[PDB]
Amino acid sequence: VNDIFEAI
Amino acid sequence: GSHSLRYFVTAVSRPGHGKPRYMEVGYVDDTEFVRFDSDAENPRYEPRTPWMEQVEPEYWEGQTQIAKGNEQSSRVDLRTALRYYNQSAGGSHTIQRMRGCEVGSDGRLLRGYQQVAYDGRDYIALNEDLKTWTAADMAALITKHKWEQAGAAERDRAYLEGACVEWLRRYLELGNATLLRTDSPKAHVTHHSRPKDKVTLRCWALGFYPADITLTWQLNGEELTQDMELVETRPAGDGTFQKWASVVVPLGKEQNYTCHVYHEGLPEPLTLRW
Amino acid sequence: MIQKTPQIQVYSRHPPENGKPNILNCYVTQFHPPHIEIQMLKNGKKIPKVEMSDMSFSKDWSFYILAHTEFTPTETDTYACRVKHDSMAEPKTVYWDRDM
Repeated sequence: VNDIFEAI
Repeated sequence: GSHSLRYFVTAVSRPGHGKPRYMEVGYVDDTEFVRFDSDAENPRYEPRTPWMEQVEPEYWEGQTQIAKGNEQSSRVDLRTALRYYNQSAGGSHTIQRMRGCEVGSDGRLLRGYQQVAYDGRDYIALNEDLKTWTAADMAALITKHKWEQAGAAERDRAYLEGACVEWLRRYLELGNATLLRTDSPKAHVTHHSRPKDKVTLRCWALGFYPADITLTWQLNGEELTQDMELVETRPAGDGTFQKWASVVVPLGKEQNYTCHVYHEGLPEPLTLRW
Repeated sequence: MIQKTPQIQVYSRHPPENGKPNILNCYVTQFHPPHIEIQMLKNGKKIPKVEMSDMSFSKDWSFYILAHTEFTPTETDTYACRVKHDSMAEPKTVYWDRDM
């Protein structure tokens, strides 16, 4: 499963 | 044998042509198994492999929600990048990410990673220690300190060591029959005349899976180093792969050359001659 | 932003036998930016029913695409793939060669 990516 | 679960994700801006496009693709080892495409008629995560059809409906509900939240936040990242680089407005730019886990046959995490690229160039990357970041330039340094300050590496590490490894196991159970098959390469040699009393011998391997393979040519027990042309291994389109390697040799001497094919689906390497 | 020129291979799914239906591939890799236009040609004319994979990239960040179409080699018909990409001012046309 994929998760959220933190904003740059 | 080692296995990997990896996600590859692209956001592409198109100013004045509506909002950015966004794609997520999941791979187990190198086989694509899920895909989210923001441009589809009704965007959602979809199975890309028949063994994925078996998962529970809640799987798709949660994964589509994650993808949509990543879509929205990647639009913010594209604006943020423009700002950090002080780039003029109105161009297309891309942000890509890869994140995933590589796990050995003893279940140990061999490599966990999270990498980001801006305009196709390395931007930032989680180091092997899963605690610190390598920033490629001054823009990425802003991201780095922001991520340090926010505890970002710890959340990544938690995911890489936990959910990533656990689901990779689940996907391997689900898709075992296909993922872990081998199709041995069918190999043959073709002969082509070239002016000046030369002959090109091409050694083909077709219909093999997985994609890793080696092809060599030998004359009198040594491999022909240079002189040999070799194409990049390429998909046949049906799940298998092809490759060939050729050498140019003197007319009438074809029979001293042998092609060798090494693949994990063969009990021992193949040897062929014209 | 730095552009990356696509590399192209054109080849059949199966060893070609004149008069037998087969599948022609155009495998286009190592390019940036991801926008690309790929046409497949039979005797210089656009083949209208060409399938193409969706936007996808490899671990060096570069994009790749597999396009394919049904075809029947014969001794006289030519086939080609023509790729138009911002890295090159002119489209690149790669002809199918049954020996490769």
